[PDB]
Amino acid sequence: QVQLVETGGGLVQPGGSLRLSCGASGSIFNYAMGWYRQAPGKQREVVARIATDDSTMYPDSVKGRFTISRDNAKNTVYLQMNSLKPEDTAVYYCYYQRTVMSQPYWGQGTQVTVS
Amino acid sequence: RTLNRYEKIANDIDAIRGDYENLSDDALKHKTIEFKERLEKGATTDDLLVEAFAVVREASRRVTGMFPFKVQLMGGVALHDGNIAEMKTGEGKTLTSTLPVYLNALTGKGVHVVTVNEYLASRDAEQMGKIFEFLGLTVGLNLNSMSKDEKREAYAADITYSTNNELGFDYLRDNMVLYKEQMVQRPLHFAVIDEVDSILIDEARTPLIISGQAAKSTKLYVQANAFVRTLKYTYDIKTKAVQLTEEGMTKAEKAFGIDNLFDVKHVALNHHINQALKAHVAMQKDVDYVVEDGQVVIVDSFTGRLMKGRRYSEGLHQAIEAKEGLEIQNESMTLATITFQNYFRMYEKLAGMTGTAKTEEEEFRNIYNMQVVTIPTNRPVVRDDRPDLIYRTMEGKFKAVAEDVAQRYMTGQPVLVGTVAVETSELISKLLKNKGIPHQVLNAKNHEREAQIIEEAGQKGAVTIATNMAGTDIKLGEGVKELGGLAVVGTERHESRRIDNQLRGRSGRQGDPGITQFYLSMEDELMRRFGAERTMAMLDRFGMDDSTPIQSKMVSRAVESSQKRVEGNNFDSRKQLLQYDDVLRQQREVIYKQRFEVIDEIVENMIKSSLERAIAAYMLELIMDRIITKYNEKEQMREFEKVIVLRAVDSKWMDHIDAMDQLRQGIHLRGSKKTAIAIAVALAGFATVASYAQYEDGCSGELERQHTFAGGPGAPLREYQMEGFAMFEHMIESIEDEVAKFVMKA
Amino acid sequence: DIRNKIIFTLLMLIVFRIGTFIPVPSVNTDVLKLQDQLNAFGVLNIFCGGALQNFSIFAMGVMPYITASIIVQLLQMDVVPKFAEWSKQGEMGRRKLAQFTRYFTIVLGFIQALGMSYGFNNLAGGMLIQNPIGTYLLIAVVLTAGTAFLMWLGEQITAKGVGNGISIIIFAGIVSGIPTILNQIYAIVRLLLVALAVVAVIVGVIYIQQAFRKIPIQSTHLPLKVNPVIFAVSFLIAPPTIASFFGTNDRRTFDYTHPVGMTIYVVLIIAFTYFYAFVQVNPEQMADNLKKQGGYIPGIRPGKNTQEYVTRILYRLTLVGSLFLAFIAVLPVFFVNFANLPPSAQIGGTSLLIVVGVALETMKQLESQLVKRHYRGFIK
Amino acid sequence: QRVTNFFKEVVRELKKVSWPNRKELVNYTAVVLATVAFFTVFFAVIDLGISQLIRL
Ligand SMILES: Nc1ncnc2c1ncn2[C@@H]1O[C@H](COP(=O)(O)OP(=O)(O)O)[C@@H](O)[C@H]1O
Ligand code: BEF
Ligand SMILES: [Mg+2]
Repeated sequence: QVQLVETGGGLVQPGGSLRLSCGASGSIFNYAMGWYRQAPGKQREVVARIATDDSTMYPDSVKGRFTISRDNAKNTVYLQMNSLKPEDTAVYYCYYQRTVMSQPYWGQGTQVTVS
Repeated sequence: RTLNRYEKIANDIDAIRGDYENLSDDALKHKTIEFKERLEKGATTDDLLVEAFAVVREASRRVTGMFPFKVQLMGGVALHDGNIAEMKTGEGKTLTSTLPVYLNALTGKGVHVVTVNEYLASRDAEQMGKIFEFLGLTVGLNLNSMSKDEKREAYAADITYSTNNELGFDYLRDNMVLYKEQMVQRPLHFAVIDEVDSILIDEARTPLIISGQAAKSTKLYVQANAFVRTLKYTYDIKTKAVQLTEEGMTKAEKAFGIDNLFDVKHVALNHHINQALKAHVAMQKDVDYVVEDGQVVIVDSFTGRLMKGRRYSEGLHQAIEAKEGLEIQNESMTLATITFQNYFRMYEKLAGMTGTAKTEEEEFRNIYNMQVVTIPTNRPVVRDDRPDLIYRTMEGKFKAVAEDVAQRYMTGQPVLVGTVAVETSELISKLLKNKGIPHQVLNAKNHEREAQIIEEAGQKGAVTIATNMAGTDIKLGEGVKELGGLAVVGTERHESRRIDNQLRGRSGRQGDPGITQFYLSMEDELMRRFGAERTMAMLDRFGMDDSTPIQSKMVSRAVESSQKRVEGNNFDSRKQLLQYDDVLRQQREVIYKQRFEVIDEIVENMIKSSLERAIAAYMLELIMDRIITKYNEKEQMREFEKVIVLRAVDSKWMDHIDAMDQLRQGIHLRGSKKTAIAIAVALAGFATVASYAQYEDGCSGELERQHTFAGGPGAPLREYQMEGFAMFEHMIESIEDEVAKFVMKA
Repeated sequence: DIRNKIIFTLLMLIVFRIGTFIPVPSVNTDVLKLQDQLNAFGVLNIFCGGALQNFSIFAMGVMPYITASIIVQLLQMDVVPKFAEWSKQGEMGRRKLAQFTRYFTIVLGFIQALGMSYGFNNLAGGMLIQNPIGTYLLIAVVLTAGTAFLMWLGEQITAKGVGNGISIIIFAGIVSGIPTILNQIYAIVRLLLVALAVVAVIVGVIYIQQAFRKIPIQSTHLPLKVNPVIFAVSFLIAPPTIASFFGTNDRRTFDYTHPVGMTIYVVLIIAFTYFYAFVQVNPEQMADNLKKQGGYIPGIRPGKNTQEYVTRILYRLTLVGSLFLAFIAVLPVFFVNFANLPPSAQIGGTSLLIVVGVALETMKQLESQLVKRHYRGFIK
Repeated sequence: QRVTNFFKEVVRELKKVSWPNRKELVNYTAVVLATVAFFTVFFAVIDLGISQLIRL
């Protein structure tokens, strides 16, 4: 239970960086947390996932370039994107789960374009 | 498991034995009236068991001199609980049975003590009946030789000794009766079955037939046997023989004058030729039947004595008397069919005894809801059962047994040589006479002299040849016990290991020393048929021999695999017969329930229902009321519908049993390039593993894998239940039509 | 009263359905969704590649049992002689062979569980199992434990409730996909045509499998059944993937989309249909058996002439059984061609034959037990 | 050449097989539609019943 609004997307040249910020005005986050992309011609893959233990998982394609972190108080998760490549171009969505209390909750995404 | 409850009750019985022993004459017998009064006042047989068994154990000691062992008390309680008491051979089973049979007979019903054959029935009823009579109870004895009146009286006694066949025969005839007072049996109440494994397992394979004899009789049974041939199979293993010389079918098409033998117009001629072929090559002379007084009389397979009145069904009897050139008799036609299983499941309490029952406890639980209770002996069994001696064909085997009995006879040690058949018994007897040793032969050609033979078989120097009368207490002489008492020599292995151990069980008695030895050969019956096939010719190459035996763990296990396959086949046929009778059992219960009512309005309803279906086939109540007063106008009507109704029921029920029999046999299917299967496994072994171990175009990939979920196992009966069900409806309508026409029209 | 035993077959489905949502220890459950290419309705339940994959303790269902069943049936039919001796024996035959099968499924589950858990990662990032070699083995164990119970249910629910349990469990999985209708609301417009076409194929299958060759045997007819079922298409799917095993490492012609691929596909349906039903129902066996116990086909000589009779009968009969099953395999793509549809859904195929098949099989079994209380009674 | 003469034989073989009854088809399909639709409703509800239940 809450809503997710995310920001921090934009256009950058390869090698640049960006920081995605995912806020929840209704705020719980006290779970399982992730970022997934879904470029067109699509299907989405999970870019980063942080557990309730604060365990951190990334796919091999992203490994080390992205960092997931979570800010207490105000509900926010940050996806720190470094050394961006044209393959990273996609809308980026922030999702939450309680793990097995079910379904992820989407968010209206942020567009990211590496030109 | 439950053995602790049995030894407790036994100690209770033995504790109060002192307040009886002195009672002497007439007061111990008075206890019977005491138990009856208490049961009349609400007491239960469980409440009176400790005192009732103590009364019988003292009464037995005074009458027969035998005082029941505490293990025999245990056996009686297991019998009383509705279970099967397994007491090894020689532990006195017959005495033990008198404890629960007395107790459950106090309440005024019949108690059926069942045994395998009538010799054991007459012997036990005379020996044990003296104990029941001492206590003031009446003991009946039911034989095949007794008249309906005499059987009715035996059934009216408090206790009835009989055989499994006679009890089923009586039940079927009681359900053929014209008048309710012609019935013999009382309500089926308690069945204590001696030799349960033979009755409820071995002999549960066959059903019970009662053949009403009516004939359009001899028609060209002579001609069928006249055709003959020599083929050349009678399948060595599979025993029935069929005519696959196609010159066979072509030669037959000339003899009886036909273009196509198997054409439907020419049937019953094909049936006759197969029967006559079966008569000549598929069964021998004295082995499974006898030529006596010009009739062919049957050797009963494991009971071993002949059955005078019975006939081969499906026309086989006539084919054999045509084979022997004898008088071809009137034609057998089947009336009623019950199975020993479904018959004894009507008894409402049943128990059993034998030493062999443990092996099959899976059936006793499943079919009869009985659990085998293993009972400790009470004296150690010292009988020495020696391992099998395995020879090549039958010549060295028979010479070896003849040499064994010679050595033992020269020492005075009594010998009993069992065999399976008449022909093999006289083959071994000539080897005894030809070659010099005095002996008696027990046969069923000799079945008059049996008691005279058995009395002599335990004496010093006794030599006895026996057929399946081995199923047979042999008492022991004064000085023989030390002498290697009652050497038993089997000539061949039986289809079941239990049967083999009952032949062994004829020796050793309570604690007596003894020895049993089986002699076996590669041409013996099992080994060449349902003997495990492969082991033969391989070892039929070694060992042309018989000076000294063939000893290898390979042949003994291959022999053992054979005998276990036999027991498997008999088990499969047993389960086959049960499933098919289960649909006929319900129809049988319903019809005999209805026939008891017409013997004890119904006909008007039957004409009403019959007319209803006639009208609906092409109004109903208007016409019916006219037939009503027409029926009222015309005590003879009710007694004339009684005969018309009972004729129609029994006539349609007879055609129904014949038709139901031929459907159950013909419903079956069976499950199953260069082993195109070999890699067809590897193909299927991959398309499970590597298929969806990968989808590497993603789950955006194609539909080829998931999107087929392989259904069906790959490894029905109820078609028989459904049709036999529709056919029973057909039988009701035909009963209802026949009585409607012959009551009102005639 | 069948009704009070009917309560037990719904109860056994209730426990099967409740176990659908028990997750595997090694799932990160978020990635199990958003692998969703559609709306699901499940947790641990996906719509992707026209697949309902539910990765849970039951993920691989009774399916490893069915493949072990078909392998051992092929195995006893020569190859290994040890099973052939069990085949012809009986009682004992079903016993040890089904016991061997039972142990063959449970070993086949371990490798099917292993293969499903690794390849599921390559779908979702490189990511989201658990802490990635020791911890697979608990996921081979827990998934094999899923089939093991699901196997236990089948032989419990056949001896307690309605008809044979393995068939109703497979039937339960196919029919449980009702969210497929929900997912497809999506795209009155032509819906009338789709509903008429699903009733048109359920009447087409019901006219075909309930159809019977009467072969009289001497009012007893030995039915030559149906015009031979599912085991054709599953067999068919194998060979394309084996020469296609070369895909991952060392292709386009075996593509199931392409008309080289549907002709190679359709040729294999016919061959595996024909062969399997040349064996499974009425080879030489039903002839050599009529000679042991029984009569003949009227006017036809027993022996070789009976095996020639039923073989010619089988051949001409099987062509339409075969071509009927190839068409039920290719129907979904035509239904998905003019379609209102995504590549998500069951409409048109072998999913339907099992659904209609287990329905008839379980309907006929009810009544076989229901024949006591109608026309057992008489003369009153 | 072979072909044309076999297919006819196969076709002739099929009608002597008496395809089932006429109205039996409609009743039979009335059975299969009823079986799938019940389990559909039965399985559809039991999904939602577990859903609200697993709010735990
Ligand atoms: N109470 C008893 N004590 C000792 N021996 C007995 C007793 N009752 C019977 N016997 C002996 O046991 C033999 C019969 O045993 P029984 O149980 O009738 O058959 P089975 O041999 O089949 O067990 C008879 O020879 C008889 O002398
Ligand atoms: F009557 Be027995 F088997 F000693
Ligand atoms: Mg006895």
